[PDB]
Amino acid sequence: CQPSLSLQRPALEDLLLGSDASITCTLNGLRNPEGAVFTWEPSTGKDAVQKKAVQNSCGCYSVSSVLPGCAERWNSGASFKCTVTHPESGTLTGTIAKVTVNTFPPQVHLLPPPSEELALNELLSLTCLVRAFNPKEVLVRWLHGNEELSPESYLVFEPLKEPGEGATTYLVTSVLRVSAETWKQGDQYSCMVGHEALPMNFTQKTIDRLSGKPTNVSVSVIMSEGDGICY
Amino acid sequence: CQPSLSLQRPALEDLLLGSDASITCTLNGLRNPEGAVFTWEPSTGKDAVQKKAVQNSCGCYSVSSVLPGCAERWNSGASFKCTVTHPESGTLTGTIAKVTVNTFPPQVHLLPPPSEELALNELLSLTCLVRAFNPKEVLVRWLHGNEELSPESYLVFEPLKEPGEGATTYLVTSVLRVSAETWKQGDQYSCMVGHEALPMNFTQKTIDRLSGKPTNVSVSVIMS
Amino acid sequence: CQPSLSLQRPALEDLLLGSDASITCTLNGLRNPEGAVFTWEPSTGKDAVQKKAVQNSCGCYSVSSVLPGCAERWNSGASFKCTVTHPESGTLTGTIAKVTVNTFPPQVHLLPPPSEELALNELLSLTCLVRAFNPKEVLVRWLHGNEELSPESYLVFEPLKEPGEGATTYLVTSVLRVSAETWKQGDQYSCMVGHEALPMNFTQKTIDRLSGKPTNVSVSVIMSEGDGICY
Amino acid sequence: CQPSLSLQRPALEDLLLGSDASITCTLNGLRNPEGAVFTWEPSTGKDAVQKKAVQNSCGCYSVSSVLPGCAERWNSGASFKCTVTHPESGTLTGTIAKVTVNTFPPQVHLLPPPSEELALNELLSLTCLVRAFNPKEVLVRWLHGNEELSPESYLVFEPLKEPGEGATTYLVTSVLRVSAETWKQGDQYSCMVGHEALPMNFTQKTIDRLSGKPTNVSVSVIMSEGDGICY
Amino acid sequence: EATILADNKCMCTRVTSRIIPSTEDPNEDIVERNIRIVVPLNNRENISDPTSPLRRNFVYHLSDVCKKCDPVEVELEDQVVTATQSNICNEVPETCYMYDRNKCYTTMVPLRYHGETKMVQAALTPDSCYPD
Amino acid sequence: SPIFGPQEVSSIEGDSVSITCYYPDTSVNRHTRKYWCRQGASGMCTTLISSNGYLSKEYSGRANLINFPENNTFVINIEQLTQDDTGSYKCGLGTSNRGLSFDVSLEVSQVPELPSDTHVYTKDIGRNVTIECPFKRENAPSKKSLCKKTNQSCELVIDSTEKVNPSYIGRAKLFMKGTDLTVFYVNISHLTHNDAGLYICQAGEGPSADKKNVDLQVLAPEPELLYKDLRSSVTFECDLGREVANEAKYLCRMNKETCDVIINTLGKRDPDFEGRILITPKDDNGRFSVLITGLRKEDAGHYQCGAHSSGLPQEGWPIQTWQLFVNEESTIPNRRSVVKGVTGGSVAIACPYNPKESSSLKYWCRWEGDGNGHCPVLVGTQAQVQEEYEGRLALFDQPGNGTYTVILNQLTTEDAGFYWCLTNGDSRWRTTIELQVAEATREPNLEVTPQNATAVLGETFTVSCHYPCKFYSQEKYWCKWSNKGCHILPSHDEGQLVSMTLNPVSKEDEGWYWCGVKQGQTYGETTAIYIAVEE
Ligand SMILES: *[C@@H]1O[C@H](CO)[C@@H](O[C@@H]2O[C@H](CO)[C@@H](O[C@@H]3O[C@H](CO[C@H]4O[C@H](CO)[C@@H](O)[C@H](O[C@H]5O[C@H](CO)[C@@H](O)[C@H](O)[C@@H]5O)[C@@H]4O)[C@@H](O)[C@H](O)[C@@H]3O)[C@H](O)[C@H]2NC(C)=O)[C@H](O)[C@H]1NC(C)=O
Ligand SMILES: *[C@@H]1O[C@H](CO)[C@@H](O[C@@H]2O[C@H](CO)[C@@H](O[C@@H]3O[C@H](CO)[C@@H](O)[C@H](O)[C@@H]3O)[C@H](O)[C@H]2NC(C)=O)[C@H](O)[C@H]1NC(C)=O
Ligand SMILES: *[C@@H]1O[C@H](CO)[C@@H](O[C@@H]2O[C@H](CO)[C@@H](O)[C@H](O)[C@H]2NC(C)=O)[C@H](O)[C@H]1NC(C)=O
Ligand SMILES: *[C@@H]1O[C@H](CO)[C@@H](O[C@@H]2O[C@H](CO)[C@@H](O)[C@H](O)[C@H]2NC(C)=O)[C@H](O)[C@H]1NC(C)=O
Ligand SMILES: *[C@@H]1O[C@H](CO)[C@@H](O)[C@H](O)[C@H]1NC(C)=O
Ligand SMILES: *[C@@H]1O[C@H](CO)[C@@H](O)[C@H](O)[C@H]1NC(C)=O
Ligand SMILES: *[C@@H]1O[C@H](CO)[C@@H](O)[C@H](O)[C@H]1NC(C)=O
Ligand SMILES: *[C@@H]1O[C@H](CO)[C@@H](O)[C@H](O)[C@H]1NC(C)=O
Repeated sequence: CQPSLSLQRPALEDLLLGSDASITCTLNGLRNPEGAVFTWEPSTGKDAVQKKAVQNSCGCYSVSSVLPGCAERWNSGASFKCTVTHPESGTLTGTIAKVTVNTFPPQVHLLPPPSEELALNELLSLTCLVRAFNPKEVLVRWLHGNEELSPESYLVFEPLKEPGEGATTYLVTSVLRVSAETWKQGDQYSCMVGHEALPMNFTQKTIDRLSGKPTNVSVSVIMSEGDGICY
Repeated sequence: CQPSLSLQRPALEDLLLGSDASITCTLNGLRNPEGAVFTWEPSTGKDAVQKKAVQNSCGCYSVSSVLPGCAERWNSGASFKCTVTHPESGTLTGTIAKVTVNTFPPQVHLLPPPSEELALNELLSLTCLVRAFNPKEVLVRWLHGNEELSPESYLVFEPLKEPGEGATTYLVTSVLRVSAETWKQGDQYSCMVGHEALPMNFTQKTIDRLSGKPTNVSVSVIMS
Repeated sequence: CQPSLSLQRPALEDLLLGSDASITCTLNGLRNPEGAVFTWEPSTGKDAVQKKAVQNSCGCYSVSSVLPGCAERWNSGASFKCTVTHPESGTLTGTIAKVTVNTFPPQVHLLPPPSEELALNELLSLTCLVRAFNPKEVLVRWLHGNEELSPESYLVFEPLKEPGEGATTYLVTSVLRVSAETWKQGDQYSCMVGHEALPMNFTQKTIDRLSGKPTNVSVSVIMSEGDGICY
Repeated sequence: CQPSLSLQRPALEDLLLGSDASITCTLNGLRNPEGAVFTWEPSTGKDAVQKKAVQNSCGCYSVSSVLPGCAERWNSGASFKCTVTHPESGTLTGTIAKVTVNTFPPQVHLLPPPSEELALNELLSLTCLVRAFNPKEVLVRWLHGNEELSPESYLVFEPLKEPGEGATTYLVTSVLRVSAETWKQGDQYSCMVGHEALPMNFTQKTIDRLSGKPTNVSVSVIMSEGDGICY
Repeated sequence: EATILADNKCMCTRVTSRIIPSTEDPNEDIVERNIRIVVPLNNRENISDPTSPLRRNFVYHLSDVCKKCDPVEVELEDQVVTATQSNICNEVPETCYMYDRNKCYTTMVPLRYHGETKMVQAALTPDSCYPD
Repeated sequence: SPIFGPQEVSSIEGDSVSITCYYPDTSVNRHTRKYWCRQGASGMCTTLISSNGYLSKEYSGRANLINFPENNTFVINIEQLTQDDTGSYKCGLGTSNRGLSFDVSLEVSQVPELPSDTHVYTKDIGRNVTIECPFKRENAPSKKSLCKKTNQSCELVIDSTEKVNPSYIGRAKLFMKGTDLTVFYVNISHLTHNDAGLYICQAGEGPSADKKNVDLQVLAPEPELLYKDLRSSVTFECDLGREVANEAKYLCRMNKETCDVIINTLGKRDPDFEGRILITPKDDNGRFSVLITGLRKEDAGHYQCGAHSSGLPQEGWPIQTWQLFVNEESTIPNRRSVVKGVTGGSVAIACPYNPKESSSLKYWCRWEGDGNGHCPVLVGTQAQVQEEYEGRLALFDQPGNGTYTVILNQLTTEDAGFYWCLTNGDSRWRTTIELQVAEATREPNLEVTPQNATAVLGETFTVSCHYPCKFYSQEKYWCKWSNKGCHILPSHDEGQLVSMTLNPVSKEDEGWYWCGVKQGQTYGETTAIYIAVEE
């Protein structure tokens, strides 16, 4: 219940899919009532809409302070410093610093369903393996070729650090259930990954019944005018 | 801090090479020190050993206890009742029992590595997709073709409910980074899943260079 | 002879290689002395020059009057005219303007020398087939490895209308004799064509021995199962 | 209109088809309408024939007379010295014969179509490059394998003197449009050429699709697990 | 060594040639031609639009390979005019079987955000499409 | 192929290494995936390090990968090396299945022995060393020799009694110091790879306890890598000591065997580089900065710089080697490389540079050639114009845009040659232009009407420049020439002349006025004319 200030990193979905990098300077762990004041260094005119104090079941309060319109600061890596004052916790500072020392882009791998689920013809399980990315926070969604699927239709697990000798990376796996009818009926299902280190922030992968060399491939090649004139 | 009794079921590690299991009781939300007694009903030659009590971030204590030697009893669906008495809340009691009313065994599905990682010659991500089971608690252990890999070596995620309707069927996943050299040499990398619903409490799946080989691809070259 | 008016559009070499559009207005068919007057509608300050009169057969005079309206003016599509007043009779008038209705660009086809001459070491005949273009006038030039040869070595033929049906087009086949030795040393002999429809008004085709017809060919097809990058 | 003598050479068509001769002695630039007389070296059998006269644009007139001579006197080089006489004009005498001092046979060269048109599958172009011949006159025709093709389906550019040194070598070109469909079936299209310095008075060459195709058209397919691509 | 005549990334194809002394006649020289084609197996009929089905046709014309659409300056002892090197370089984008690393191919994908839709673009080539 | 790096590297047991690998300048190759794989007997290149976050267990904590987009390269550091690390390695981008990569034959040695317990000397070639050989004080007034150990027998090579070896006459000498040292100091002014081996020094003719062996090894300098782009320039910096400053340097190229000389300080020059090569002045430190332009494939190879009285590669003298690799995938736009001008007309050459270093100094000289590789600046951002011109030459610094233009009117046959595009910038984009002159072929497209202009003070004067339709759609300008450049003059235009009126007239208005054109940003044909005023 002791004082504890922490700068919450803005939500990735609130940073890539949108354009408001709402930073929060949470002052959690207060046995006493509220009555504090917040202050920021990069005062760009946007007043910090201060939020109320929530009293968790444990019996302590937690205040918050929002900062809108700080997307340019995050993209540029400008550090964010928050200062809060309170009788029980006078001096308290928090620092934000975008990770730009050992960041890596995620590697997406949309795997096809197994061999048994195909024989059942009931439901298929598609997996989107996102690998290699130092920033833990990552965004993952699915689409029915061009229609986005609701989050309640698929699952997204929590990132976990990848073991082994080397740099620090994370890994996630999202599962999507699909009907065999739409699978055989040539319906493209894609996996969209949103990340900061990526170029344009997004990367897409698609798959269908023709996952790629599925033991049945009818290839053709026609090299016409092979002996013609090559200007 | 309001005292509340929370009963915990033994973990899946009891059916392992281990011998016995262990039921656990806990009283969270106490401001007074220890001194109570964790009495049980099925105390048949089982010592109700107690444990140290910890505190919360605001002073709420947490008592605990254990009951060793209840593996066969719980396996037979035997019911257990916990009983404790402390001043801050009088007497608190609870009951538990192995859940087997809606049991479903998992369905392992080993997926092959993607063709993209093959061009890198680095590690290959092998996935072991589990699905279809009510008890979210599941055991996952990889094998290097009859060799037990360390837990820190491979990776395992947490169970999550399925996005369907009809019943509660959780699912889990696990990724293993295999050296491309060993993968090409021909070494089986099996996936062992543990669950009380399965016969022998264990199911195994294997996968390495076994798949519809793409040797039937037809190429038609025409140099008109 | 009976007098008559004729408006001669500017040449091509004087329009593409040069940007003056000296549009001419000739008053031919006169069997009497000169002494006429020429007037133009687009009086852009450039005084129209009334050139002298020549004498054709059977003592038929012929007067001419040019107007350097520059290529830009004639290019914009402005309609020019020529009102002339002659002494032998009353007056006469004509009109002229650029055409861009059924205008098509040429389809150059630089054919290689025939095998009948390759067996020897004498000269090799290079043909530059120009096809499909409505504007009759066409320019044809050659280059021996960035060096323009004198026109006294080419063999350009007058355009002739195609025998097919539909649109109106013309064809020409410029020929150039090249030493077989130079053809073996690896020297280029390109063919350039100038036309109005052509964007940039110039097209080129260059052919050394290797672009021609080879003998022992070796094809190598590859089946890449990874990414679709050519590198 | 200045009266002047003129002798016309018989077209090579009749000479290379089964006709003795047919020289025409004309007196152009004639003034006043009135008959004339034409004498010459007595040929074998036929005498003289006076053809009808016409006028010109500005009023000039022209009287003509034909002499169905002999082909033997042509091959030998004998001359059909003409002589015109009529009032208002003097007695003009001219002489013409076969150029039997420097004659070269036409070096025909049949080229294939380009690789571009061969791929569009619409209409191909075939050129009959003819060169090496002192008399610019020449008879050109095409064949549909064996049938006589019409001149309304192809072009025949006017001959032109080559830029060589020494002899007066000429050159001609003839473009023929062919459908790619006939090409796919393996048809033929030859180029008939008739000249004076040609035994049998004819020479042709065909265009069966092979026309010396390249030898050893190799090919290889690579579909190994390891691409091993080079750069 | 061997001489290059065309290396088109759009429709990956490498057409090279060389002059080798004829083994049967040192005076004569043979003109050999080498071609390298890379037929993929995971690309689609359209590489910019992923809804199109897999491409198993692969038509390869030699006229489309050695195209050289890029212009070139010409000197005729007076002006340095510009000129094109092909008659089939028209401009709807043409079909490109394989990707070109230098180029950046993207696709439009709609997404939702707090009850609103947005047209975010995605990159198909992680290495490419970087702001630099 | 375009990837370049050390083809062969040699380290030692328990030592660190820092391998560098270049690649073309593109956003892809800078942000793509770097990798360092080892090639085995099966052909598959086993990956070991990558810029994505992979690190093999064998190199765990020993190596590390870094990507330098500014350098446009990527370095590979390694530590705790051993003998098992020997093998055929690679260094490229993307994946090993492609070709973008450069093979490496790293052969890590092991420390064999230190049999001679006192003094090892393993230095470079053509350098100077100080051979130390202590002994016993009792043996000072006696023998002071040094022999060469061999598998056959020992041979006296150096001695204080002038009993030396023929191969060391002049190339070495013994030096006896004072200060009561009791140690031998022998110099070897000239070293060669053959001089390596073992030597034995000893004092006293009798059996002394100072028969001390020596391990001499003559090495070659590590060839400095130079990854340059095609049609670019290069600066060979040959900085040696003051000992060879007063000597004649040179620059040769290693062929299949010996080194083919290309240029020296004696005026010699290879016809292949005639016009695209020179030598900078010699500073007090004897540093040379040879410059070359118009790089081509034939320029790639191993370059060597030395020094000798003859200015030619003689074995046994200082050496400085380089390894130049020309990248065919260059970013420099294909320039014409030749400019065919006509006497009396004018020329407009475009000198390029990196748009980021626009705030620098730019110059323009004429390649003398035969004398000694010169480059006398004729005009620059700060330099004025000489007296031989007094016009017919000026600069036009385009605000940014990458390049700047140079004008040269009143052309004549004496102006033909080679002109370079210098600038005080490390971009090294020095382009060489070959100026070809021809006789008066045709008339100029621009001709002023009043030739002998004789204006009057305080009286309006007018001058009109002809304006053919050839440049109807181009911009025009009149500018007064100065020793530093040409100042534009807002004149009057006509739809076909370019008028210029001076309502007032001052004696300062005299000088050389220019009539030129402009195609958006670049320039074209121009003409000059002198204007004088009467009284
Ligand atoms: C582009 O590539 C070049 C070549 O690799 C890079 O140059 C070196 O880069 C490394 C890694 O970034 C730097 O390492 C740092 O060096 C800091 C101090 O710099 C010293 O580096 C050398 C380390 O051994 C040292 O020898 C060197 O001494 C030289 O300069 C002195 C004057 O500065 C001079 O007195 C000496 O006689 C000698 O000539 C430098 O003092 C160090 O503090 C860091 O901890 C880190 O080790 C090198 O410094 C760079 N310079 C070198 C090796 O000379 C370059 O950085 C690359 N580009 C960019 C943007 O980094
Ligand atoms: C290694 O040491 C030798 C010895 O000093 C260096 O060469 C020596 O250079 C000096 C230069 O001062 C020469 O002596 C001078 O010669 C000039 C004539 O040019 C004379 O006028 C001076 O009075 C003075 O005597 C000396 O002869 C010369 N010796 C040899 C053997 O070349 C050499 O440069 C050194 N090398 C390195 C890499 O340091
Ligand atoms: C392949 O797909 C691409 C991307 O959709 C197509 O390019 C787009 O075409 C549509 C419809 O014509 C336009 O509205 C877009 O502006 C285009 N996007 C671009 C050019 O980036 C392309 O047309 C498709 N290929 C073919 C042959 O149709
Ligand atoms: C042997 O070599 C050393 C090292 O080169 C020489 O030392 C030089 O001495 C001169 C005169 O004192 C100095 O000017 C130089 O600067 C010294 N060398 C260096 C590298 O600084 C020495 O002179 C040579 N001769 C002897 C007899 O020792
Ligand atoms: C990626 O997200 C950042 C977050 O602010 C944004 O600035 C940037 O514009 C996004 N990328 C693109 C291509 O818009
Ligand atoms: C080609 O010339 C015509 C006639 O002057 C002009 O209309 C056209 O714009 C020119 N093409 C260009 C400038 O690309
Ligand atoms: C080249 O072609 C000739 C023609 O038949 C053949 O005999 C020879 O073997 C071929 N050589 C190669 C190397 O292809
Ligand atoms: C090339 O073709 C000739 C034709 O006779 C044949 O003899 C020879 O074996 C062929 N060589 C190859 C390598 O195909």
